[PDB]
Amino acid sequence: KDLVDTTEMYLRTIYELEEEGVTPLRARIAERLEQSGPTVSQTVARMERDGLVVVASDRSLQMTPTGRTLATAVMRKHRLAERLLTDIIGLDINKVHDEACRWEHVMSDEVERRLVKVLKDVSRSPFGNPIPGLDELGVAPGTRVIDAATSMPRKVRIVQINEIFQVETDQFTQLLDADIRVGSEVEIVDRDGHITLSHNGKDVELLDDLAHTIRIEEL
Amino acid sequence: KDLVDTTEMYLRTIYELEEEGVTPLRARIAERLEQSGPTVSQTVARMERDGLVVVASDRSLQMTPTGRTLATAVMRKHRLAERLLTDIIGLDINKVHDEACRWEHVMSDEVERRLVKVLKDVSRSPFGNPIPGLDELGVIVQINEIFQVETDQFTQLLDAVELLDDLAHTIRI
Amino acid sequence: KDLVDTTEMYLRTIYELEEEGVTPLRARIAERLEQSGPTVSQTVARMERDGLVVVASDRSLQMTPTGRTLATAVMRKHRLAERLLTDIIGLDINKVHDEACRWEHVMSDEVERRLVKVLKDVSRSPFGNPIPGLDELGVIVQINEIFQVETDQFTQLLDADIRVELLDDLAHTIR
Amino acid sequence: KDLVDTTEMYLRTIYELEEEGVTPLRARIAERLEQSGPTVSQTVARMERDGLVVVASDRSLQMTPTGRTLATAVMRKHRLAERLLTDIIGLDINKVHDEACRWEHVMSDEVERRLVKVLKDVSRSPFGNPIPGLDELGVVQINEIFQVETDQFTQLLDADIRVVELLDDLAHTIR
DNA sequence: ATTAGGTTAGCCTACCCTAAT
DNA sequence: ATTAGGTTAGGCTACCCTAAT
Ligand SMILES: [Co+2]
Ligand SMILES: [Co+2]
Ligand SMILES: [Co+2]
Ligand SMILES: [Co+2]
Ligand SMILES: [Co+2]
Ligand SMILES: [Co+2]
Ligand SMILES: [Co+2]
Ligand SMILES: [Co+2]
Repeated sequence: KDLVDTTEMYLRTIYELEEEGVTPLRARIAERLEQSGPTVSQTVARMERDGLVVVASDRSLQMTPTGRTLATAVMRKHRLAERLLTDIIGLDINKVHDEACRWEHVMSDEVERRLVKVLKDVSRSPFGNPIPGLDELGVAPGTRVIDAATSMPRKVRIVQINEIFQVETDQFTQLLDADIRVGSEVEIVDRDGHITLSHNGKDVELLDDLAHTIRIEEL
Repeated sequence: KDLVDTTEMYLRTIYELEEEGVTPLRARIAERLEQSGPTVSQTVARMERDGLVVVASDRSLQMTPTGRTLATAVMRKHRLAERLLTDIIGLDINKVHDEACRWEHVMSDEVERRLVKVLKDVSRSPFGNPIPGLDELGVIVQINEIFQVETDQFTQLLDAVELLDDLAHTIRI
Repeated sequence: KDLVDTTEMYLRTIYELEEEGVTPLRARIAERLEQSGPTVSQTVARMERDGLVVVASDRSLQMTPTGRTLATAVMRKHRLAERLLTDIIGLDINKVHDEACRWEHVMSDEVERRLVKVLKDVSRSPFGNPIPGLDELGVIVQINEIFQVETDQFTQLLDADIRVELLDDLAHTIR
Repeated sequence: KDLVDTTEMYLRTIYELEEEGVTPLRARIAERLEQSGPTVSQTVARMERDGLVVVASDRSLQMTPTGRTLATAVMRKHRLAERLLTDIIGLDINKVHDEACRWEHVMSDEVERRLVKVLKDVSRSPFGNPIPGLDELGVVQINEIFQVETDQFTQLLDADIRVVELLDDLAHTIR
């Protein structure tokens, strides 16, 4: 509980929502960042006042070009940090997202560029999330799981884990324990209502809300 | 202008002053952090209220054990970051201290430990400043932290000079 | 923007609110004196520290006896000044309230007493507001003090020769 | 102890010193206003920063035109207030100067003008001090410094003196 | 006067919250 | 999502002071 930089985490969140294909609403930000209704509405006002974003006629949040540009740089900083954190520092894979959620707000554009050099590929984050706006820096999609599951199960390759899932602890640690990592060969079914994955005989039942947050391949 | 974490930079500063052999005075913090007199005196009161430091009978700042502990952890995180930044990331040597001045406030204990591993020696910072409290972590002589900030006078030092009487007691050896 | 004496204007405000039958809340003072929330809450704390007022269990502001006394003395000084300003100096009637809003803070008790003498009746202010705590001094019915400040809406009231529809907020203003 | 408006009493004092023929020095303000040395040197710095006055090469204080202008307005307000206090309000003559020392900082230009009208002559203050800058308004004597010296002044009043041995310092006070 | 170090009153903003709508 | 009323942390200026230069 300390966004480090409120404005940034708000924009990164709208960004995220757009990524997951969800409609950016004050309500989303609220639940996602565990902040009171009044609170987020006001912090957003401030943002709008700084032409960072605008509350549409339909209550949806449209980042101004400038707000959008920043949101993107933060997401980029995040994934780049994650990569460094794991590839170079070798920090525990679970702690990786949290550390980054912090660093994203204090990493310079220079350091970023240096990273690009020092890092092998910078296509995606350790979780398969594509690193954006590498252009501003000046330097294929997988199927949501919720879409690939069936009555009869099938093996398939984990391709992407959304930033929103990385936050769902009990849910994330769980999968992380089934020793599921990007690239894992996993099994998936729509058994009586819910979707589940199984890597090492271990089964992880995805929250209906999260089923959408995991992109898949086809082996 | 954004300490990232006020309390931390205040403590790190008291620590720093102690390092340079200067008496920690609210006044110091003020000039060093370019903050109003009333401001630092207040922020410090807050600190004292949280048993992080106490204003001596002679107005000097004595970090409580706890305060001292944190102050140290910060300095440690700072220098470690610097090392990482230069040795691994290879970020320009002038920008290094600034970046670290930020990272020091968002670097976890683990990352620190991982660093010790991935880093060659962790005796001192790239500026020769001895990395402290590596024990609780569970694991020319030097240009003081205060000089690393003096851009103009430091780059004149890198161009290699006469140092301001104030920055005199800054470079040890 | 210069209360001249902050503490006084805060207490006079609580008094006023009481007059208008409104509940004295930090929020009131905030909007009325156009000061930030944290600000008034702090200045009020200072006040409470000086036993001038106490924030009730329900967040309402109860002036201590001593705070109350002062609040009153200020209201009195205010109305007395207004009377002198109009009756004797003959200063323009709109400017009267403002000038008084200043003088209330620098008028001695003596001057007050002298005014009592030099002035005809000292029952109410030029705007019909009853002048208070005269006992202690040792010597349309009315437009509340809050309305007197509402320049635009007040001059619209004066343009009607009143000694006009009023904003719902200014409703409970003219007794 | 409450200048009401610090900058004003500072400028009014420099003005006053000039009147008494004394050289305006930070030191004077300090003693006259019973304020610490560092305090006045700083407050004055502020003033200078606001082009209200400048500290001469010889440490003397030269009010800028603008500073001068205000200084004048204050003195004007002062004496005008005194006249009203005595002539109209009829407030005790000793208390008169003090009350005015306060009002000078909260009296508007209008009330001043109104005063000009309501008052007989506005040549000098009740103490014989010539009321200045009336021209700008758009419409022998006991120096201001003596009027403050209560003990020595009441000793002067006990002799029935209107516009004995005076302290060598208070000598250049009565013109 | 100035250096040195500190103090109170009086203000503001960015952020967070709960109760009640 | 808003209305209503607070909050803390962190920062600021104007103005006033004692002690030691
Ligand atoms: Co992440
Ligand atoms: Co974050
Ligand atoms: Co450093
Ligand atoms: Co820092
Ligand atoms: Co009035
Ligand atoms: Co007032
Ligand atoms: Co006089
Ligand atoms: Co005065």
